[PDB]
Parts: sequence; C-alpha cells; structure tokens
Amino acid sequence: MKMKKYTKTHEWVSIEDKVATVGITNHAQEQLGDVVYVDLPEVGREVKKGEVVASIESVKAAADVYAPLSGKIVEVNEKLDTEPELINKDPEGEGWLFKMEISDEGELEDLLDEQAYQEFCAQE
Repeated sequence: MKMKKYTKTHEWVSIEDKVATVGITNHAQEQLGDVVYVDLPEVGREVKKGEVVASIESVKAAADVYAPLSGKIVEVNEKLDTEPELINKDPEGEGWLFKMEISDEGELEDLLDEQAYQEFCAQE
C-alpha cells in the first residue's frame, strides 16, 4: 500500500493507491545546488519511463529528469514554482517534482529499489 522505486536519473517514485509521487534524490541536489526553477509537466499529460517532463534549470545549469514509469500526470509540486530550493531541503520529502496515475504497476519491479539505487550512486 506504500511503494517506492527509483530510476537511473537520480529520481524516486511514490506509489500509494494509484498515483506515484516523483522527486529527484539527494545525489541530484548535490550537483546543482540553490536551484532557481523547475520545468513541471501539465496535470493531464501522458508520459513514458524515459521522458524529460520534469527538467530543472538552476542559477547556471540544467538537469533533464527522465520520468520513472509510463502513465499520465495528475498532480505537480507548485511549491517548487516559488521555492525550487525544496529539493535541497528534503529531496525525498517535500522536494517532490510531480505525480502521475500509473498504468503498469508491473513495471515498478523492473526499476531500482532504494539500496540498489544507493549502490547505483556508488558506481559514480
């Protein structure tokens, strides 16, 4: 009833019922810093498990956030519109980027768990 997988692009997912809350992880805010902005999707767009629908420009850099599953966007974190620094604050608490209705909960297992993701950062 709670379920959290992770991607290869330092992003985490949060399935509860039918909606997966996305955010970038601590390893991501480490490279940008103080951000400046987030490029959030529209609250009704369809996406794939590799679609840059949550880009992050910063004070002078970028990061393409390639989405975790297919499914359709249905919430976005309007906090990050005005406090794009929230990924620093708690990347994996309130620095979430978007949410999407999942279609294929059978694809979650084919992504990385938390410790497998930690190890994926130990190969950088």
